[PDB]
Amino acid sequence: QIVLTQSPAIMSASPGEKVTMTCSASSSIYYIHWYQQKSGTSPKRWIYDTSKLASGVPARFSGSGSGTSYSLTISSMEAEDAATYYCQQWSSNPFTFGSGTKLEIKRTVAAPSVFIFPPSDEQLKSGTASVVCLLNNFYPREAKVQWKVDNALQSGNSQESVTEQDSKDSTYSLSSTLTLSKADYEKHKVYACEVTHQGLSSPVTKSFNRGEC
Amino acid sequence: QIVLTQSPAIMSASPGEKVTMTCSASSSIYYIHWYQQKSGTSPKRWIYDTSKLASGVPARFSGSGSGTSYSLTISSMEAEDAATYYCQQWSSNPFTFGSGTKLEIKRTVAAPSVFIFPPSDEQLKSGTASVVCLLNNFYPREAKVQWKVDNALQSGNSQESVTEQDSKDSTYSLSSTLTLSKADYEKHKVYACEVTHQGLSSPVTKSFNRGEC
Amino acid sequence: QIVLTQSPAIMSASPGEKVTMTCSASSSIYYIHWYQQKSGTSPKRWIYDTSKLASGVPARFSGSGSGTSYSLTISSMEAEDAATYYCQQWSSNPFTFGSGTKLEIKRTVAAPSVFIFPPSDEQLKSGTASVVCLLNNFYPREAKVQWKVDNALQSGNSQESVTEQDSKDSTYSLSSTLTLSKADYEKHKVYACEVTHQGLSSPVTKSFNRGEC
Amino acid sequence: QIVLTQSPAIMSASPGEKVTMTCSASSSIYYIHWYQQKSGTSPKRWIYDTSKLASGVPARFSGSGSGTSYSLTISSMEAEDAATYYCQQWSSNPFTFGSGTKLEIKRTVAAPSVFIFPPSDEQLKSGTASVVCLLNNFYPREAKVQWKVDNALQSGNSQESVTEQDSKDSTYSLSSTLTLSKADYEKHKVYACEVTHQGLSSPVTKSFNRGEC
Amino acid sequence: EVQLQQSGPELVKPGASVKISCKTSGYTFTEYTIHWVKQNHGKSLDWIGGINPNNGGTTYNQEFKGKATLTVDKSSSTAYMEFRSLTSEDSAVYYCARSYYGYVDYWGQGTTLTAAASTKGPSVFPLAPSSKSTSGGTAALGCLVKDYFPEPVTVSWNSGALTSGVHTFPAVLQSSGLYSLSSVVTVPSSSLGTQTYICNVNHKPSNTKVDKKAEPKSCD
Amino acid sequence: EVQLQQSGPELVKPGASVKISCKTSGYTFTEYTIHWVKQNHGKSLDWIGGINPNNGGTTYNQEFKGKATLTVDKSSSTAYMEFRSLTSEDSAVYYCARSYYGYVDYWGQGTTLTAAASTKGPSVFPLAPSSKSTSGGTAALGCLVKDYFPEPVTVSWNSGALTSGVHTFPAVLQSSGLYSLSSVVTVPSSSLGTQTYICNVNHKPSNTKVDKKAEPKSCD
Amino acid sequence: EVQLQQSGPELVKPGASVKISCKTSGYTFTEYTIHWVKQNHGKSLDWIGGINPNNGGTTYNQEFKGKATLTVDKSSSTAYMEFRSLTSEDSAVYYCARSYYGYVDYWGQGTTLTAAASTKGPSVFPLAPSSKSTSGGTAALGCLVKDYFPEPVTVSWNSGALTSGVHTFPAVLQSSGLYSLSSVVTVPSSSLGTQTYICNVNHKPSNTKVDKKAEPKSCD
Amino acid sequence: PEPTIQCGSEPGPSPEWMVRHTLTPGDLRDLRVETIKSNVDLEDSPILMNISWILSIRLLKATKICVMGKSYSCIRCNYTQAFQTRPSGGKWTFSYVGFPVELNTVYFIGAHNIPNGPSMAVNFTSPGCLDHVMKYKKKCIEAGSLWKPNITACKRSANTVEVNFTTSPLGDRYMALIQSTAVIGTSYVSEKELTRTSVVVHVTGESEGAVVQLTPYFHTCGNDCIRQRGTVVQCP
Amino acid sequence: SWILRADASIRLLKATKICVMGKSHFQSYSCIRCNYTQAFQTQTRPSGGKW
Ligand SMILES: *[C@@H]1O[C@H](CO)[C@@H](O[C@@H]2O[C@H](CO)[C@@H](O[C@@H]3O[C@H](CO[C@H]4O[C@H](CO[C@H]5O[C@H](CO)[C@@H](O)[C@H](O)[C@@H]5O)[C@@H](O)[C@H](O)[C@@H]4O)[C@@H](O)[C@H](O[C@H]4O[C@H](CO)[C@@H](O)[C@H](O)[C@@H]4O)[C@@H]3O)[C@H](O)[C@H]2NC(C)=O)[C@H](O)[C@H]1NC(C)=O
Ligand SMILES: *[C@@H]1O[C@H](CO)[C@@H](O[C@@H]2O[C@H](CO)[C@@H](O[C@@H]3O[C@H](CO[C@H]4O[C@H](CO)[C@@H](O)[C@H](O)[C@@H]4O)[C@@H](O)[C@H](O[C@H]4O[C@H](CO)[C@@H](O)[C@H](O)[C@@H]4O)[C@@H]3O)[C@H](O)[C@H]2NC(C)=O)[C@H](O)[C@H]1NC(C)=O
Ligand SMILES: *[C@@H]1O[C@H](CO)[C@@H](O)[C@H](O)[C@H]1NC(C)=O
Ligand SMILES: *[C@@H]1O[C@H](CO)[C@@H](O)[C@H](O)[C@H]1NC(C)=O
Ligand SMILES: *[C@@H]1O[C@H](CO)[C@@H](O)[C@H](O)[C@H]1NC(C)=O
Ligand SMILES: *[C@@H]1O[C@H](CO)[C@@H](O)[C@H](O)[C@H]1NC(C)=O
Ligand SMILES: *[C@@H]1O[C@H](CO)[C@@H](O)[C@H](O)[C@H]1NC(C)=O
Ligand SMILES: *[C@@H]1O[C@H](CO)[C@@H](O)[C@H](O)[C@H]1NC(C)=O
Repeated sequence: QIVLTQSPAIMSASPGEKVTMTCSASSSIYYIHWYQQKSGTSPKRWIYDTSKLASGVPARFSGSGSGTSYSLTISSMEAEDAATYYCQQWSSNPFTFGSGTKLEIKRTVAAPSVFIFPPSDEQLKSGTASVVCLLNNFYPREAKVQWKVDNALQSGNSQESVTEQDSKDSTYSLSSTLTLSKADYEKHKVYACEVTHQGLSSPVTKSFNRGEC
Repeated sequence: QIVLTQSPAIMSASPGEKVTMTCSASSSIYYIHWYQQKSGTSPKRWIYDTSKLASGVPARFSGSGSGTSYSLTISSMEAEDAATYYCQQWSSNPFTFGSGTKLEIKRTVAAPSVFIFPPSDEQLKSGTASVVCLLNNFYPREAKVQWKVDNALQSGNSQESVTEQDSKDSTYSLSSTLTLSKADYEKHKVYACEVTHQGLSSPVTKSFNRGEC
Repeated sequence: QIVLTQSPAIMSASPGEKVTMTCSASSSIYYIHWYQQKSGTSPKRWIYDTSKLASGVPARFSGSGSGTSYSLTISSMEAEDAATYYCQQWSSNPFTFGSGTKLEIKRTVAAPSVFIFPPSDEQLKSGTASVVCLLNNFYPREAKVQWKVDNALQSGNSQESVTEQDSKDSTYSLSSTLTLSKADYEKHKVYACEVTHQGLSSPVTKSFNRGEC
Repeated sequence: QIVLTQSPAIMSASPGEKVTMTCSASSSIYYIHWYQQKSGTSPKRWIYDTSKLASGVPARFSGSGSGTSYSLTISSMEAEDAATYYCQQWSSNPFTFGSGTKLEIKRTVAAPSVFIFPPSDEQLKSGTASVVCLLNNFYPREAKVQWKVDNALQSGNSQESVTEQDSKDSTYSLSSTLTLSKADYEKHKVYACEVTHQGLSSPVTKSFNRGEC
Repeated sequence: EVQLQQSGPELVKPGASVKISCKTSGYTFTEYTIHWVKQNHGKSLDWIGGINPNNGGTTYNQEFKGKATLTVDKSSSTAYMEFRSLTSEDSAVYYCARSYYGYVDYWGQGTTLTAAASTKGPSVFPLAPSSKSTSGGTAALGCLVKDYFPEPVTVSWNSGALTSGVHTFPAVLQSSGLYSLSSVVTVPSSSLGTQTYICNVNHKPSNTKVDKKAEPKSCD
Repeated sequence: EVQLQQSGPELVKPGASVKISCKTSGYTFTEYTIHWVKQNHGKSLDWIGGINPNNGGTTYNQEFKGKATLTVDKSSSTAYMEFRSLTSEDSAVYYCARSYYGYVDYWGQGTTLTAAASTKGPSVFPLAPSSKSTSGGTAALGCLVKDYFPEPVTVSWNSGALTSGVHTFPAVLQSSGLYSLSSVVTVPSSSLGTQTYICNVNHKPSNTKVDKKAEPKSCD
Repeated sequence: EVQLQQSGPELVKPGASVKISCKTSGYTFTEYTIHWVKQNHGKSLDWIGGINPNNGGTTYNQEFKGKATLTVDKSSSTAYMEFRSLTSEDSAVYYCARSYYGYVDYWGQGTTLTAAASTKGPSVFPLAPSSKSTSGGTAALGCLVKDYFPEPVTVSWNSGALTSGVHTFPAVLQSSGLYSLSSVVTVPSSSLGTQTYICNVNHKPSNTKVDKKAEPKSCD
Repeated sequence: PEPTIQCGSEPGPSPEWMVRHTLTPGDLRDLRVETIKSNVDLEDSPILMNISWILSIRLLKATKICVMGKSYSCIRCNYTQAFQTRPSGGKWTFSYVGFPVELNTVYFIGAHNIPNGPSMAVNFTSPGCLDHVMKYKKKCIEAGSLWKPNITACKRSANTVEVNFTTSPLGDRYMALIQSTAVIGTSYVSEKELTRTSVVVHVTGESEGAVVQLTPYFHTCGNDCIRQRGTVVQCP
Repeated sequence: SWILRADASIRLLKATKICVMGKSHFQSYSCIRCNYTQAFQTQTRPSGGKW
């Protein structure tokens, strides 16, 4: 019945800084094991029997603990370490995993480049208008996007999607999609995307006027 | 006969938070037992003999107490914990259950999308007019729906129905049906559904004029 | 008017085991408070307002309950925990205590070392003879001591005294004192103390012959 | 309450050898602190806030860990490092110390020089005879000292006392004192001290004949 | 392995008898008490009674003594509960369950009993998509299943072929005593002219099956 | 820090009156109720009563009413308890304690009250180690402290230097009305004849002090 | 530089009170919490409690709450710990120490408390040099310092004028409760007949000073 | 560490006070029973009950226990001492070992204190010879309850099966049978030695994956011996 | 060989029983009981490592 609580659930570290993450068992276990998983592949055994490194695993990683409290430590963060780490026990049935620590790379602030896309003519033939606002290569992940149509704030008609950290520059990108009927789209002229981010001193606004190529 | 008073009757908790519910016996019992029931299926033995976990129950659950005072605790709420929990005794005849604690998932506020439907011509040809107002994918459950017919506020001629929490996003949806005689429907023109909800800064209205497309 | 019933009156717990003791009120109370008392000193506030720990109290302790039923719990017994615990209420006059749970620490079985002491000549000169049998550093507390004088079993002329559990090794010691007149004492030769204890497979007898050093 | 388990309880290291000792907390703490204590003086702050060196501490010392698991490391053992090391926490009340690691300095084997001292005549006047056997400047501490009186093996009538490690050569010295009543001492002739030690190919005996001159 | 297999749902006229069964397997029938439990739409669990299969000895919740009767058949390892004079109040899910000591460790799957003196099939009306039911490129449409008795009805869309946001609201008791239900689906507004939406309504008590095509309104 | 300092032990003629005191410090005396608590030889705790030092208002346990009177003296920050006619049933330890809400957060150290018609110091006899003892092995020796009243006696060994291996047993009330106890220590048998063992017995109620050397019995 | 200076060793009769002091200097008294720590012969460190001198806030190890009381005196920059009823279990070294965060950075030198009724000075016996205590031309001789209480004794030789190998055997607790130690010195064997060796034994608890001439055995 | 019990027989107040026709509440657990093998060896052992009870009336002098097999026998256990309730950290518990247990029998056990269905009662139905405790019953052992022949059956040709098995000391005759949709082969075997023997059975049809049934004819079981099953497989 | 868990229950431990079952054509089954000569004072070995 043993459950494993992992903390923190998500964290970021700059290359070179020390990283610790914990695994807490609802009751005592004989060993804890840790797996590394990067997006799109199988987990890999990383630290096993609480403190042993699987072959090839960098020695900047170490494990320790006993009873109900265990931890995984990276003496110095490297970019290749960004990953999700799961702990795991099989001292009692059922075999259980922890909920995972997702470790991301901290980098300097970078403001997004903002782009806005009107609905294509192909889509408008179908009756629906998707307006797309793109925030490209920014850091940190936190960002606010507000839609304005003829300077009227929108709400409830947009969805956001965010990529994972870019493998090369560690930035995020974000899309916000405002969806309207063709009827409502052809009623208004100015479509604006207003972007708030720590890397911008004032919100940046990008806009187009409907039908002005 | 032992009555088992359960508190709170209904509660919501965000995933990962600590949950306590209590079971108070009208007189002392030797043991309390707990069952979990999700809508539309059989109860499952959950905690038995006051503090023992049934086979399969994660150790984030614990039970304790003695005499007349018992509790069930979840150390960290998970989405799958959403359910009704009944405590139970058979230290005395009759065997009795408690009134149940319904445990729901707390999530961020989400404003409803409002849709309105005129009566079909098929229903009119039969003598009655049902006007339907739909609130889709909102949270929390509390919502006020007011019907207006030619701007006259209605009361006593509508009924509401609400879904269970959605399995994916934990939202509710609600239908409100206003029923009029065919005579009354054909006597008035503007039918409006006015929706008040925490996720809307001001009440939203959806309306139609009888005989519009 | 309210009285408090505590159970169990006396208990011993293995090191590491979970301990619960209960307090039952004759009618409902707003709070229960718990005091610890070790032999020879004043009670100390231990848990108050039902579930709050006084400063310095180990977090292995917890209290809970409501209405008429309360309990004090030790998650894992430590030797330092052995003491008498009293619950207490002042929801009604008079202020009352429960009769206490005396909690002792279990250890491995240990047989007593038995010693027998003849009466001194100084005491005999006064007309009375005390024969003392000593059972030293044994566990558990239960032990049978039978006096035999020239193989005649004695009864009604002996008293026992038992120490409290030793703080360091958790054993008991016991004295049995057989008291006789000088007249009866000088009529017999063989004075024997026979000891039955769980840690001895066969009873042990210690003897002396009167007036032999 | 929070227990700090230190391992190993006792160890020795040769000069130049790497030394690690661990401190394991029964529950999680924010920092661990370490104190050094040499015989007969106050403990001294050594490592604090888990990894910082107290004033005066050579950097061959380092501390590491987090959660429940901590360690102190000496990169190259020096003779001046022999001491008892205590870890300590004050993340929860009560403030607690660990049970301590006693670190001694290892050296090459050295056989004892064995010396015997008969009782003084001054002491025999008072009624007792202390026979003293000396083991001088040996390593390791382990040694067997058996007394024989007129070739009769003794047991239960002697006590040993062992010095601290010598400041210059790191050896031990040991005294064994055989104590007898004046009666029993003047009753026998040959008093022998038999020494068994790893540095001796065969056990050494030093003797005197009572009543020589 | 332990299994408690209950009989199927029953529609029964008030005043008639019905006997529901609990077929047990995977253990020694006579060693464990069998309990029966009622659950109304009020969701509360009500103990009805228990039976020792060894001798048929019973104890009842007194609100059910003389309304329900519990029996066993040792040869089939089967427990039974009989309502000899069903009333409208007895419509509910009924569970059997096995206990050792004071707790229930295995439950039957439940038996729905519906007490109805008559049946009435529903009328099925479209909830037609329009601009007033459109938002964010999503159109809502549905079927209103009105004036049926007793419960339940089932509603599917496009015979199970439809992948969409589905909301089937619980039935509501009308003041006439008849029920009404709405089933709604959310779909791309751009699909309303090429894709057809049919709700499949089944009302077993009246042996009524209705398929209703739902299309947007258009002016004459 | 809060401290409740209680007066010392009292020997009281049966039927006579006695007054014990409780000196408070470290807090505003008039702000907290003072309670008094009895603990008999059965070790159960009995509340006697409490007093509001601000106004002198009192509430008594009616199982004690008329036997005890509580007073305060605000100027000295002291609470008092007076028994008008102490009897043998009243011999016990008495605590003062300060309350916050329904619990007591500070206790005095206790005052023993003993109703005694007379005092009698003990006789102290040697418990002589046995000659028939094992080679090496462990020998026991002790002191029998007999026929004193009232409690307590104190026993040390070698003026307090000998504590290891010492068991001083709880006093036993004899059928004569007097108490008796033994204090024993276990030592290596080879220490018999090399070491001196003296038990120092003190009985403050009777101003009796006895030192007794315990030696192996003399063969001849 | 910061200093914590503690009062001297004390013998205290069991049942009496004692208050030991910790005089601080070199820093602002009100800026640091003062802790007290016990170390008996078992050598483990036991925290007793701490006090903030600025506002009097305290926290205890509950094994000492009710047994020790902590106080401060701002004018002298001094902290105190008081035992109200010292018992033999309380004989130990007691340290004060200063903290700011969770660690203590400065320690007092320690105060030895002995809970006993009396002290006893040593008897000093010779360990006479002879051929049986000689090897490689060096003779060992010494003083046996036996049956004293409590610790410690100090031994010098020839009033500090002697250069020699020194072996100081730590005190051993005897089964009487009294201590015994040997102080041994190694000197040239050819020096015996010409040089005199006096061990100067000092026992501060009993205010005893003894000089003992240790003379060669005449039997080589 | 508690008061002791000395138990002996005594007549019983007729089997009506125990088997009432109502339910006793299931959380009245002061009386416990478990079936136990008394003999520690692996030969034939008697199978007895371990009846335990927990002792809120203060003191008492005897507890009566009656066991009904569907037989009726009662024991009266006198306490040699009493203490004026629970001195150890557990409750106050006693156990009595006795009442030999028969196969496939339902057992009613009720108990009541002296001086004082009943609150102390437990029921259980005993298993048969395939049960891990009851298989050590003498009658089960003599039917082959402990026989571990470890059947291996191997298809040699189109009409032969090789059957290997370990014999039992209880008997010398065995019948090996091969069956798919019908019996395709039979062999009656005599084997005096305790070994893992081998036997060829002549088969008439396809014998791959068929059931092999080994019937022992031990003199004590007649035609009711416990039969052993395996399956014909291919060969290495 | 066996390792003892390092928890407080070790303070009550007095023996470990070992049973060995051989699955040969005729199975063997024998048990040994190993009694500890003293009580365990520390939950782990003082020189390092579990008992
Ligand atoms: C069946 O399998 C098991 C598991 O594989 C085998 O178990 C092995 O047994 C051997 C034999 O005993 C062990 O080696 C020995 O361990 C001793 C214990 O060392 C520990 O404690 C030391 C400190 O305590 C020591 O000294 C004190 C007093 O000085 C004593 O109280 C105590 O008894 C100890 O002796 C630490 O220093 C040390 O690090 C350990 O933590 C060793 O003391 C012992 O050394 C002695 O003998 C040596 C020659 O063998 C000699 O060089 C030394 O000088 C010294 O005299 C020796 O190393 C293994 O540790 C143990 N392994 C495991 C995993 O348990 C078992 O042997 C095997 N059976 C057979 C028949 O094959
Ligand atoms: C009171 O004290 C708090 C700290 O206790 C101060 O808060 C810090 O403020 C400084 C700047 O004043 C911050 O330094 C900035 O860090 C950014 C990175 O942010 C991440 O990393 C830090 C850890 O280093 C985290 O604390 C933080 O939450 C994020 O996780 C840098 O990117 C910053 O540079 C950015 O800003 C400047 C303009 O301001 C741009 O020109 C840069 O290009 C870039 O965009 C800067 O280095 C620090 O992060 C803050 N720490 C915390 C914990 O909040 C308060 O400033 C102080 N109050 C006052 C009045 O001084
Ligand atoms: C300030 O806080 C520190 C750290 O807790 C404490 O030591 C000090 O006494 C405090 N100072 C005052 C003046 O209270
Ligand atoms: C139990 O006590 C009764 C009555 O005292 C007696 O008749 C009976 O023989 C006793 N039973 C045993 C087994 O001693
Ligand atoms: C034992 O069987 C009787 C008779 O059927 C019954 O009254 C009782 O409930 C059974 N015992 C238990 C514990 O159920
Ligand atoms: C009988 O049962 C009790 C309860 O489980 C148990 O403690 C006891 O050891 C058992 N006795 C035997 C001989 O099996
Ligand atoms: C069965 O017999 C085969 C062949 O002798 C052997 O390899 C196997 O281990 C045996 N299995 C058992 C469970 O005895
Ligand atoms: C049966 O035993 C024979 C003879 O030892 C051996 O050759 C054969 O492989 C065995 N076959 C099986 C199926 O066990």
